Amino acid sequence: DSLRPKLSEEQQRIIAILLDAHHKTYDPTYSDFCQFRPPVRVNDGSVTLELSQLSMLPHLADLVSYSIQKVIGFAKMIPGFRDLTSEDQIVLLKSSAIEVIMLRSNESFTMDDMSWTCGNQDYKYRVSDVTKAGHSLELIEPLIKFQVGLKKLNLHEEEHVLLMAICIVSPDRPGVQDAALIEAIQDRLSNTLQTYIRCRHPPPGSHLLYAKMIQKLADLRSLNEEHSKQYRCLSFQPECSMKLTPLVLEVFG
Ligand SMILES: C[C@@H]1[C@H](O)C=C(C#CC2=CCC[C@@]3(C)[C@@H]2CC[C@@H]3[C@H](C)CCCC(C)(C)O)C[C@H]1O
Repeated sequence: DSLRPKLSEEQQRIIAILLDAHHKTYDPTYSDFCQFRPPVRVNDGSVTLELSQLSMLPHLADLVSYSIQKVIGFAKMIPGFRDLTSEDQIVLLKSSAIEVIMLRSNESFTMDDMSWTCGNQDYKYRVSDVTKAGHSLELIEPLIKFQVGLKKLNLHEEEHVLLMAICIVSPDRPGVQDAALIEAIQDRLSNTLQTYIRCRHPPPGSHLLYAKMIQKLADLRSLNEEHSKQYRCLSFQPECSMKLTPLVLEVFG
């Protein structure tokens, strides 16, 4: 029964633009990482120790800072986003940043050993690394679950970049002024996504893929609340700010 409308010339364009935006902002070789402050892995096999040292924090904060800059760059090329006021652009970037970083990080995530593999052993990040950056299992374990859940959807790159764009252009972020315009931009991206799935995604029995992706968006909101709680406590550690970057302080402060 269900109709399979073809992608319009405009939806084809939107997909091309977003894939292009991603390829410009996402280096799949991680060749910039040698520019971050080095990773340090003390032995913890302890919350006290990990707060006293924060030995992976300078490195992972440089990584997340770098990632925020790429997301700002990616967001600028989303069809519609530049029609928003600069103020709503900033609201959306700030509230979705850690969610988009979690999403985009799925490209370096691997179920080989459940790590984000960006190298070159030094640039392989495991649960134990995230705890050495002062985060707790209440964030890390659901984060790894989300990464696996996401991997197992086997998204086309078209799906992956549309899902990042939809995450960023969310009319329900606290503090937006033009909700209708944002919802209008998002609706254009969601319709492209829905159409894509039904045309392009084999069998296609899993048009059902759309609801699952939407559910990931909801998972991302809970991860975002938890990160915020833990970043707050991490920020209580004396001289923590030296281990972050101005951009990370602004975005999460
Ligand atoms: C660079 C590419 C992508 O943007 C992200 C990547 C990653 C990763 C990550 C690897 C280890 C866990 C993370 C550091 C990120 C994903 C988000 C994690 C945490 C929750 C952020 C903590 C931030 C703070 C200390 C400030 O609270 C790798 C590449 O896929």
